[PDB]
Amino acid sequence: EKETEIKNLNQKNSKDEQAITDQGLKAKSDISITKKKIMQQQQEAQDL
Amino acid sequence: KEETKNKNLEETNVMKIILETKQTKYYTELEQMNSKFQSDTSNKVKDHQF
Amino acid sequence: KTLYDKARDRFKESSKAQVAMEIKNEVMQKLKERLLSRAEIIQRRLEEQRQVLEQKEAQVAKRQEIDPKQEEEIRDINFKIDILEQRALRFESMALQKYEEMDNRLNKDARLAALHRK
Amino acid sequence: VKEHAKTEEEQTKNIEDLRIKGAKHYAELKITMETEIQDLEKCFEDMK
Amino acid sequence: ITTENIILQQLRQLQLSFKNILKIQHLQGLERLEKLQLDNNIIEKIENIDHLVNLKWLDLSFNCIKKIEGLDKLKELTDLSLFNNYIEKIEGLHNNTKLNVFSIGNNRLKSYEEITLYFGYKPRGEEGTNDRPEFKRLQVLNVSGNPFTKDKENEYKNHIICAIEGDRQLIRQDEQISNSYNFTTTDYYQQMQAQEQ
Amino acid sequence: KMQVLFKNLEKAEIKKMDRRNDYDTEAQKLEEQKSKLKGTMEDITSIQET
Repeated sequence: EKETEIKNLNQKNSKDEQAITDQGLKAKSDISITKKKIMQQQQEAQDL
Repeated sequence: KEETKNKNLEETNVMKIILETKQTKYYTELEQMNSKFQSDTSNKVKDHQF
Repeated sequence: KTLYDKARDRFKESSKAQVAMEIKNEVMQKLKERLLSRAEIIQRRLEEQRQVLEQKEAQVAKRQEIDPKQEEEIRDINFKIDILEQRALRFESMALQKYEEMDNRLNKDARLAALHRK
Repeated sequence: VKEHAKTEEEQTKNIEDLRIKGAKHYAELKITMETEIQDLEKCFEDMK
Repeated sequence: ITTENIILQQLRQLQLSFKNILKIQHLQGLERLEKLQLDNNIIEKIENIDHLVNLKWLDLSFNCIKKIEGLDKLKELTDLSLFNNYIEKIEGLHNNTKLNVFSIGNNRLKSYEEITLYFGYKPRGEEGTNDRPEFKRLQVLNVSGNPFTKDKENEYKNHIICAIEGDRQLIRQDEQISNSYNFTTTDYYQQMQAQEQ
Repeated sequence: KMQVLFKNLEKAEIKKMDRRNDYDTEAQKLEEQKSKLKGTMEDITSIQET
């Protein structure tokens, strides 16, 4: 029971750890809004 | 950190995009006339053996 | 706004239906995740205990002398396998129990009360 | 005081070797492709 | 604009590559030559340029040249190149200790220690009076293409750097050849500073 | 580990100066390209009068 609760809790530990880590890289969401404006400006420059 | 590596890797990418297509264009002629030879004289040589 | 002001104001402030379906489903899915994950943990432990038993029995067979210590460790591994299986069954039991319990508890929530309206 | 002093010093030093490595990467790949270009001629006149 | 009276003796930069020159002459009045370019030809001897002490950026490389000379009085030599030639020693440059930049590549050398001798570094077991570095400011150092430089690569880089361009620190990062020397480059800096003072 | 991974999200979301620096360079090139139209307009007008 000791080791089984340990395994359960540790698997929860890793699950939440990576479930948090993946979101942080999705700050590339704001980065991608910035790069959306990047592509808009790049398109507009060649227009003129 | 990423800013500094951005300039280095972007210079690398630009030089790549520019110069690599050079290597793409160069060689199209050498194979043409060589393969043309490899067929043309086959009959001459075969008669040269017969 | 001075730091003294900050401290004093901190002191003063210290002195001073459709959504419910989604909430229910979210709670049920997380509870099922927890209960299942524990179930596969117990199951995987069954497999690991069986693996240890198989290796120990193979070692005992290789050692023509049937080691009492090796057999004692083999029986320890067997008892571990059996107790892990018992916990796996019991855990399936109270895990379905927990799933039903949490669904029932979410169903009657006041903020989720709009659910029973349909 | 010392925290930020040595923080900025270390930050500048970090930017130093990063630029070293990246710039030499760029220059050496440029050299490689330049050699490719400079050797990508010939073999045609001799054969013909 | 080719000013008709471009003085025969107003020369600082000379470049006579691919003419296949063999000897140096008529340089009187060209002693003000600071940047000399005479590589990629049949030249084999360094002469009639030594009196051109103004020569800092000198290249006589990739030739039939076989020796380093005349630069003793061309101490002002800064960027010295004798690449792809038949030189087998760093000689006459003891009076070129001003040379920060040296290339002896694709020559017929056998060891790098000639350059490190210019830094107060000498091999163990040799009695020498050069306890003071010669190429104190020699940080540009290439020997690529030489017989030994093709021999078990990065050895000369490591030893020369520890006894002497971020490649220099990247090579000081070498652990074992670093142990092969004890007079570190920072110690070299402090010795230079104290000696200057 | 939960808090270590949680905190990384906020700074990444708030600060993206690497990509905004790429954006700044691209905007610099955009503005460099744009005014050439007005310059060519002026030259064209002068040449048209002549």
